[PDB]
Amino acid sequence: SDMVYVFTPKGDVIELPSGSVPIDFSYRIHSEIGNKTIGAKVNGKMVTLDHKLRTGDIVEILTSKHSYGPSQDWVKLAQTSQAKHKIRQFFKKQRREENVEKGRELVEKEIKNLDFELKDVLTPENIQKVADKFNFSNEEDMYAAVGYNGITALQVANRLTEKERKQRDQEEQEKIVQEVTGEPKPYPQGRKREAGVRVKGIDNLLVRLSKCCNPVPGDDIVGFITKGRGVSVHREDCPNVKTNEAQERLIPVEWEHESQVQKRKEYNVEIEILGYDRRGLLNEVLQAVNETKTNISSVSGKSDRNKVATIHMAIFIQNINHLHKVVERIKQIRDIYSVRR
Amino acid sequence: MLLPKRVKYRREHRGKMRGRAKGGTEVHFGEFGIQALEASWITNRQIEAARIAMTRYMKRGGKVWIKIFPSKPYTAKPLEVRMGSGKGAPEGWVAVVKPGKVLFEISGVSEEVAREALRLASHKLPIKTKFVKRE
RNA sequence: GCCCGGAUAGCUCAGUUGGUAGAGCAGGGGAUUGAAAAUCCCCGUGUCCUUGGUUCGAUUCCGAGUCCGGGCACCA
Repeated sequence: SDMVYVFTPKGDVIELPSGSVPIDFSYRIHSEIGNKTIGAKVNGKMVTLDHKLRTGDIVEILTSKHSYGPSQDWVKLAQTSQAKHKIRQFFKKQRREENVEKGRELVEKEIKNLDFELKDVLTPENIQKVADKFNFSNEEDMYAAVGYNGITALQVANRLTEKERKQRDQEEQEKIVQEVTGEPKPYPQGRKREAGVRVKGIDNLLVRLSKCCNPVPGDDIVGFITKGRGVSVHREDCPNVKTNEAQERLIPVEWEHESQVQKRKEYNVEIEILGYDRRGLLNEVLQAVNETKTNISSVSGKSDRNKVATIHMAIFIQNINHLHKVVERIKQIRDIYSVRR
Repeated sequence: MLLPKRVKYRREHRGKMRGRAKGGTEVHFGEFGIQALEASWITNRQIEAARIAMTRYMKRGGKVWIKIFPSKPYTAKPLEVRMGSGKGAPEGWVAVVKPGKVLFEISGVSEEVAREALRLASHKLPIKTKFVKRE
């Protein structure tokens, strides 16, 4: 019935799962009983380690005092898995106990080419700064992390390199903004576009987004009948749309969020940001935009003499609900005076 | 660094600091100013630390109106060099400040700001200060 | 028995006390071939271990297993 109820040399009922050899009889009492077991005796006769116990048996143990130890033969002489998970650590804690040494030479190998290149700490505590995320429970694991690779280092060696200052590395990510020029190159050869600018209730008409100012749902958006080559959706309350000769060419059109599927991939939204210039500021404004669903195309930024920075975000955003929420995501620091577009 | 763009001479004599201020003796382009009460040199380093502490406290500055400017340069030798053998290379800059000289101003912000604003800049100058309103 | 963390693309590895997700390689897309390599470029291509859970989105926060990794206890 999945368990054996065996007896100890006193005569107490020892509740263990079924199929147990007398090696499994040891670890219910104490783990060092398994460290010192030689043989076994059940009911007068010695029994072999090849014997599997039955429910209701008195098991006497031939135990050395402190002299003897395990082998590789015992690692499959553990039938019951919960006692075998002790056996998964039993033969481990004498082999890995040796392998703290090969851990120690190779844990301290991987540090100084990645971490103690620049730290140079003696006596070291930076390798023991991973005593807060990993369940070390003592210093044995932090020194034998590679001796078994149950911790699987270059994860914990990357925890050594967790120091992410990244001021030049954001300028390296400003170079990513330099290298991303080529996202307009999928805007030859067509782009996946719906009827998104609904032209006065009439669909399927040639319109284009205005480069004077970007058509977004702030003020309403108006299509100007050009002489040709397209129709510009000039985003009313623009200085170009207000000074129009031939007002008949302006057409009241729709931004068309009313359809089945809204436009998932609107883009080209440039944002003017006037913030006060301090240190540790320009990276963090890029960091709130980081991990937010927003692609950055141009980082044009400068600060005056009086350190009120005039920076610009020619970025990508898709909805006015996506815009105005992210508009209230440049304001996490409160050093920034205002924001425009 | 408020650096002058092109100066007639790289190096000048160090001058003697006697007399009152010629001009800049009363705040008039703002309403809350700061006269110095003593006389020493003031560098671009002593204006950078001055001008930063102006706007960190105000959090929205109207204007600042930095009056003085580092006109006169100054030189020293490279270190561990025996005397003589040429006046050294120009190293920093000096704003020549007589006592009673209006240093900074505050444009249109309240007194309890301004009493605390020019306080936080007075500990970046080597000169005792006082608080002067517009008259 | 006890508690303490990881359960992330195909594979490596970034997201981390809350923005669903990257990057590398592999791999695929076709040009050209018997198909390869070479040359031309393109593309992420994810039960975030499940079960639940306070919800006006959770890979992370919480419990519950399971699982991995531990060091303490328990001598018949």
